[PDB]
Amino acid sequence: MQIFVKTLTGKTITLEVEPSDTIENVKAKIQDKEGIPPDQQRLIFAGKQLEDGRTLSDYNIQKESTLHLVLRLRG
Amino acid sequence: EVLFQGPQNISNLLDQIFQHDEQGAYRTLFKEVVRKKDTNRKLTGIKEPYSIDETDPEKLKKIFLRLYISPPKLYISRNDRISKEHIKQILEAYGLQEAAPEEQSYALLAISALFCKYSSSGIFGTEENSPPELRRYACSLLSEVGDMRLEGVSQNEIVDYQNRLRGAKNAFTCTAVLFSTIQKKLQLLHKDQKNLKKIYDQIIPLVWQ
Repeated sequence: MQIFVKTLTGKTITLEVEPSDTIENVKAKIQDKEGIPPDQQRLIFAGKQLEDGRTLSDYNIQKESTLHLVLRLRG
Repeated sequence: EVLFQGPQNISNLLDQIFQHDEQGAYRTLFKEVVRKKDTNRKLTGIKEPYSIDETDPEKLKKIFLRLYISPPKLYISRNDRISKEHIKQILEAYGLQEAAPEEQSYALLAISALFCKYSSSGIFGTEENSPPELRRYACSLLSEVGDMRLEGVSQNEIVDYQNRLRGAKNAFTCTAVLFSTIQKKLQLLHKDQKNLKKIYDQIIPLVWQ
């Protein structure tokens, strides 16, 4: 199924995923597309930070859902 | 003259960095904030009160894009390089076009520190978030410092600073602390060098010294 990952800078990233995929798997797919190291990625859905180890289905993330990406860069 | 030229010095630098800010509001903001110890106006585009604008991240990406040799990616890379022309411009802004390499390299470290401060929790960043284009600019200036070399700063220290700015695994990313660290380095380096102390006082805003 397709999901979308919206960046802060305007780009929307399209991914092909399965409901059984882990958040880490999704971060690795973002790395494939954009080069961003998984350890720097913060993924957000419905105002919640998504945790590595949990699955898309765990967060009831369905087809055509939109996630948001923030880089872990502290001021 | 150092007192009278303070505002003109920072303004001249920011006119170069923000030359592609056609609307001009970020250029003005970066100049005005240097009178302040801190500000509630944050450029992270992230709601977390702070004055937030969700368009800040895209607009900053667009303003800084042309300063690089190749268009940067979303993440910060030690292979992101500022154009040699823009390096010349920012040095010319301070009358250092033909100064010694040791003075030019010190100036670039100071400008890097300045962007660490801009990106930090007291200025345009928060405890947990920080505008990536400000960090990217500081990181890429450090690549120039590393190539020119600077007495009192090792290549390992440069890479450490870059790893923190870029968010490398196992690096403490906080730019408020990184600014303090680079500031202490710049101070140690100008302790017995009046020429370097002059460059420091041209670049670092009074309120942030």
